[PDB]
Amino acid sequence: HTVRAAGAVLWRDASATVEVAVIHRPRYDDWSLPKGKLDQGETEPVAAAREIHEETGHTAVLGRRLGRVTYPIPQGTKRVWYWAAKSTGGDFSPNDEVDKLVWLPVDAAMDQLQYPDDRKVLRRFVKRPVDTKTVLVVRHGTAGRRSRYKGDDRKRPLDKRGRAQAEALVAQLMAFGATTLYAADRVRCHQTIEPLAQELDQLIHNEPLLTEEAYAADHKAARKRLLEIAGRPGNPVICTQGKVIPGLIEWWCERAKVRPETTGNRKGSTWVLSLSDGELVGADYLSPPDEK
Ligand SMILES: Nc1nc2c([nH]c(=O)n2[C@H]2C[C@H](O)[C@@H](COP(=O)(O)OP(=O)(O)OP(=O)(O)O)O2)c(=O)[nH]1
Ligand SMILES: [Mg+2]
Repeated sequence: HTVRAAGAVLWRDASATVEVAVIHRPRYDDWSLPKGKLDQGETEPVAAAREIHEETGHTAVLGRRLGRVTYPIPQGTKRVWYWAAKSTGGDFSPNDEVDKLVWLPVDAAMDQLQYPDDRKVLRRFVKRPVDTKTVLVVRHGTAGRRSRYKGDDRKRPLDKRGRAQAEALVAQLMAFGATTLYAADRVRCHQTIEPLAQELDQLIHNEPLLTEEAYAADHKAARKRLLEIAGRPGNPVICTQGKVIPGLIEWWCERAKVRPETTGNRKGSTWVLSLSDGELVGADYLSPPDEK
């Protein structure tokens, strides 16, 4: 009864001079935003990136989440999550669903879009900056129980499910154009982004200030380190622990007056922090890749 989809406001810098992509589908003779249904096991961001490529022929990097829409379809209810997405390459070619694509300034695109829920999404897009950089704060994957581990608990490794979460995070974090890697000084934090390190061929920088013990004793040192990592070129992944993340996220959202639409703290979850000129403009919580 409820069909789950994901899509994007794909934009390009025409010089940044923002134009957004609007696609035409012969089946309905309509103009809309690229989007499609989630495949089995696929997360919303991974589906959004795939649909951009399938419907527009562009590669893109997702940025800020633009909320969700719900509308009735003959089958019941369509529910779609949307992202801002910056084109990074490729080109349009016609496909089974799409015969035309136009690139328009936002005011012209608003007039071209015929569905109310697409115009609501485009309004969300123009409300805040879209040429953003992204900090990806990841809680390490499942690693069994402290109680049932003999050895230094710092060496406690991911369990099978956690190793699978770590593999599933590669497509999720590459959808946001991850480029640099940071982990708290715990094996289970490093192992979570080990698969991404191999995909990027990139080293993980160890972070002694971002462990639970270090955070609990010196919040301020951890906040300063987060802002320093965030200031460096690239889109950093920071993998840390359950008693660290809520504190850091809540502190930054209060300071920037940013209200997260979703929240949680599960093992394997990701916070997508969107920055524009050093200011937080979005804080998007993504469930673990193996959970709804
Ligand atoms: N794309 C889109 N279609 C909408 C919106 N509002 C609305 O009533 N519709 C209509 C168009 C169709 O009559 C119907 C189903 O269209 P759809 O695009 O959601 O579904 P679909 O299965 O054809 O396509 P897709 O999810 O595979 O991309 O819903 C909207 O905001 N966007
Ligand atoms: Mg589609």
